[PDB]
Amino acid sequence: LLLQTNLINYVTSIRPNIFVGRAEGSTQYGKWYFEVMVDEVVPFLTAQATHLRVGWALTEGYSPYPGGGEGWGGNGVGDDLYSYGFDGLHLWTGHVARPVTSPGQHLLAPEDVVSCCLDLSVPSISFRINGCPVQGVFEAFNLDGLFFPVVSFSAGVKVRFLLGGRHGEFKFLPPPGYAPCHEAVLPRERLRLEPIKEYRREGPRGPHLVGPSRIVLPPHLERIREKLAENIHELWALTRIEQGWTYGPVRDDNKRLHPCLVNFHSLPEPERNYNLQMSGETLKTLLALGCHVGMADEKAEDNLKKTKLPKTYMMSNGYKPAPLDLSHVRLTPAQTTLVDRLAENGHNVWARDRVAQWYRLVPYRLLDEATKRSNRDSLCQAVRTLLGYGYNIEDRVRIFRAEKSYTVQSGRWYFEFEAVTTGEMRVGWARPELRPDVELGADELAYVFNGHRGQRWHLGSEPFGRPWQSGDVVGCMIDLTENTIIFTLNGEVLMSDSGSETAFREIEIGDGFLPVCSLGPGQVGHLNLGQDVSSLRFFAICGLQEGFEPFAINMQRPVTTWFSKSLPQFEPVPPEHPHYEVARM
Amino acid sequence: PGQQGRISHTDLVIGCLVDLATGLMTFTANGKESNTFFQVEPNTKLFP
Amino acid sequence: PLINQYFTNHCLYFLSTPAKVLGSGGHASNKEKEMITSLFCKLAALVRHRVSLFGTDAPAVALLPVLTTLFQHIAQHQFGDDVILDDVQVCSIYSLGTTKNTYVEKLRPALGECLARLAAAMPVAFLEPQLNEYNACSVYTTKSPRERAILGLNSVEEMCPDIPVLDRLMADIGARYTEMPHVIEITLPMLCSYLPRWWERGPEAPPPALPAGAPPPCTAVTSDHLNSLLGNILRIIVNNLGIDEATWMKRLAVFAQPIVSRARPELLHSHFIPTIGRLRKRAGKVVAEEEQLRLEAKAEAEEGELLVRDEFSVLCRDLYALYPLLIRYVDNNRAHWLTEPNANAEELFRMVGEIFIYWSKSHNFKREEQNFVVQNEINNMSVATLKKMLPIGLNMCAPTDQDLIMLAKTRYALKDTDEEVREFLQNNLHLQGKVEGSPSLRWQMALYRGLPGREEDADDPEKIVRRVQEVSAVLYHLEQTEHPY
Amino acid sequence: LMPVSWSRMPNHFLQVERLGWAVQCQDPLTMMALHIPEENRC
Repeated sequence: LLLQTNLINYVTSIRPNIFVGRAEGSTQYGKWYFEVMVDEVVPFLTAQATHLRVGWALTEGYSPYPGGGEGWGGNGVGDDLYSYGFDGLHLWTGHVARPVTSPGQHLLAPEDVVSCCLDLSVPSISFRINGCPVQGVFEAFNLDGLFFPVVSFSAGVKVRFLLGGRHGEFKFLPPPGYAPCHEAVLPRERLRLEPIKEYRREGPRGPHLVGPSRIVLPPHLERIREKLAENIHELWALTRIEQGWTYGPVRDDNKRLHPCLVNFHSLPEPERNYNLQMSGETLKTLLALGCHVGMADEKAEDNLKKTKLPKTYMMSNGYKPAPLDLSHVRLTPAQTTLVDRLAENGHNVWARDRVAQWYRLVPYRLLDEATKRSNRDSLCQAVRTLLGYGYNIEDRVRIFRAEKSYTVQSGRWYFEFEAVTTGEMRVGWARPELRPDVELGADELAYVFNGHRGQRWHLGSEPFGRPWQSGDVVGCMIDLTENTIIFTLNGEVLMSDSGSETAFREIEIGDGFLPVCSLGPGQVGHLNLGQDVSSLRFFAICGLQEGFEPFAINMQRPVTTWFSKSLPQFEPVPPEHPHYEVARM
Repeated sequence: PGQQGRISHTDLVIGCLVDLATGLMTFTANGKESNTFFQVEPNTKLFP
Repeated sequence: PLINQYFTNHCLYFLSTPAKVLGSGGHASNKEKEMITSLFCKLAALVRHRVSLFGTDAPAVALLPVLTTLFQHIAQHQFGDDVILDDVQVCSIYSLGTTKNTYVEKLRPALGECLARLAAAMPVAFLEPQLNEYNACSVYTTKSPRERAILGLNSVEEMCPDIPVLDRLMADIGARYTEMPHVIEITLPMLCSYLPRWWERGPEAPPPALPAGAPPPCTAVTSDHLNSLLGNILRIIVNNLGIDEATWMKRLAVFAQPIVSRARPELLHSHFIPTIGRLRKRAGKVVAEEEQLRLEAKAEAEEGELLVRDEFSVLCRDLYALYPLLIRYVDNNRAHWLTEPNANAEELFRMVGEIFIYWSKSHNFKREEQNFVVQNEINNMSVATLKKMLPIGLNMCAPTDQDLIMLAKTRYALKDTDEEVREFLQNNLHLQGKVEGSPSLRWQMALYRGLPGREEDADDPEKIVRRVQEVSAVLYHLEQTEHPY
Repeated sequence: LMPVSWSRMPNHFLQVERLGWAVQCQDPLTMMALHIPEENRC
């Protein structure tokens, strides 16, 4: 009936940037294994016994928050339904330790290797002791979300991972059918370790705050099919000539022999008739967008000219190329992306054939930056001939603020904010009773300024000042004596449309004021509260000699800086709800 | 739970095992959501 | 509805982003063809208002074949070509009244899409009559000599001089641009580059058409190759500044001096650090005010005992001097004041002379209440408006961040300052001095970087008080500024 | 249930990379926490 108190040490978990799942699409065979070994020197620390756990999370746990949790301490894994744990004696799931029997009944002693078994079709997760099995298994669980290898650990523990790519020395043999991150793992970046749901990270000069992380056919259409198929043969012949690899007298497939030394119709039909089949299908699909082709300009056939071929250009291949001049032909790069969707769809169809029948590619939208751009450029330089022919077409916002104790009622106060990125950020002041779960400045509870779009927010947006870029340290004047709020950017006072100087005149004192900052998704930037004058970037434009005082001028400790949670806790129904009224009969 | 979901909220059922698993007394334990589903219970063209 | 129709276009200014791709240009350009047809159509309905609304309608994958008014645009601007030749004699109706119709067209800095094949034919056709008639020659002065020069944008969409003057073979026979003229572009400004060093004449007659010759090339050079050529603008700052030295005389031309500064007040590298001559211009800038400071002495002497008509002495003196001087005050504070504090913040000796100066303007305004009368006269020549806000930006950081942030003696003398205390009485009676190292804000906020910030702090007790006494005197006038509002 | 409620940032954080991507930790840390019996949460 009464509240209890004790001491609990902090708990945190780490995970590499590896993801896996099962769904309709590029599954990457979804068969993988994880093997690590631990080596620690703290069997029993000062307060309690350190704990280590192993398991997986379906990218929906977000359990690690430094501080209190659903049980006693912010456990990494096994304290809910979105993670699993194995401490060497029990299995952890939702604060329930289920004991299991296995040889070597002891905790995770140093210099011990473990392995994890994963199944994608039927829910099945199992583990593996140094050389012994486990008498338990996880089964009948949902799979909505990507899975990453996660281990919970306390202070004092050192551990390393194994990858198999560059420095993964697998002491224990891999399971029969699971790969060590071979086919396609993070293809558009590298691999490393990173915490989950990290709302704060250390900075070089000062700590930074990071935001949340997420048939009938027109004859013109019919005749142009042959008029464009011939250009495809022309381009391939042109490409063959530009390669410089003449067909070799000896018939070897490994010397990059060219099987195109044959008539344009006497050739083996399956390789090119199907090749022409996509050409018509891609063209008919791309034009299937509501646009009807008609000769309403007569600027296509009259432009038919013969390109100039130097005598040295013609070579023994015997196929005359006709490439149109590109010295001054540059229509647009923007419309090239219109054909990207079909090519990605076509590659995806090609991907399905490659994977249905596995010793590979993935969806083209997220293959990799370098290759996809190169392939798109390679595809663009061939489809531009069609266009050169003369044819035309047609997850929330976290809020950061100080606590109610530091409310100010008078004086001239000032603090500095830095915007490392250039996303959606807002800085300003707010009333002590700032209700969360509402946009900054949407209601009358704050006077916030948005530097991303040059807008000021108070009961509605309004254009004010210029947008942001890299750097752009921004401060905030304030003066309750004369009831003014003034912003500064990199050493200059912002200007309004009417020429006013941060027009926020005649603001009531109210219950004092309070500094506040907000962060959009995927944004990095830290705020300085003026613990010492040195850390201030300038303090030499509007605060040095105008009577203004830095906020944390005479403190001996950092400000608490309360922030906003994510988990939906429980609250009683307020009696003054606008439209939810309960009555007890 | 929040929103964007109404089905498949409970997972990680019990994993009890025996020598031969011949005991005919088992249940989907570890059910975090001891819930029902009324919307599928009645069937009539009225509003009672 | 002609004025009514333009309301929608005036209201719809954001049409450029989501709309205005191919439908606006096809029909908007055809409307101006009506203007030339109705140019000679005299009627009772006022045409100045008809062209006023039309004067705002002018701004409003690679194939643009619907454009046909571009070709008809060439003949549109040739209407005034013959009138310029006839303008030498002045004919009764063919005069400057019909010239105003071409002013709107040339002011298109943003909408650059087409070339219209007019590379340099039009600018040269009108440049020669302006240059060849620099002398007054007893002819009527052009209504807007500066506007015509400003009309020349430095490009239309891609322009470089010296193309057709020397080359005449491929011009009419047969792309090739921005590669021929390399060491011939700056050839005519060099001839007049020595003019500021040679225009030592007092009156403005020897420069009879200065506003039509000096502004137009100055803006052109800083436009082209601004990011590649950096020494070109260095001569630009020196050239214009020397010409403006003639403005030092009180009354020379009331219609020429104000127009020059407003025509091109922008500066890029005119700061003291890149241009050390700007620091030397402080002595010249001092003479602008120090000579004008002594002017008020004559008014005060004649304002004693009211022996003669005071309005005959005080009003006759400040009227001629203060009327054009206001252009000089805004010239320094236009953009040069944006770079001085950076040098001042890093070093206290950057603008000591300027800091110890420019207070004479407030000193003159303290007495001589008639100054507001002439100030209003110049206000409409071009509330708590900018008339009295001139020194606020200059007295903001210059005197406060001077020395001895924590001295606690100005405030005590502040009440004494607003007590008609003579300078001698202020100096001698305040020779005691006071300071206290309390653990209040003066302990840490002050003397922790106020003294370390000053690299070489001066050691003189009364001299620092003199700066405080001068600073305090400026404060005693700030009450009057708040009293009006 | 509310969507989001306020929270207090801890004054300190745990201190913490190659050759298998090893991660180390040596600084001990502790914190005194409350608990509600009915709510069964820290």
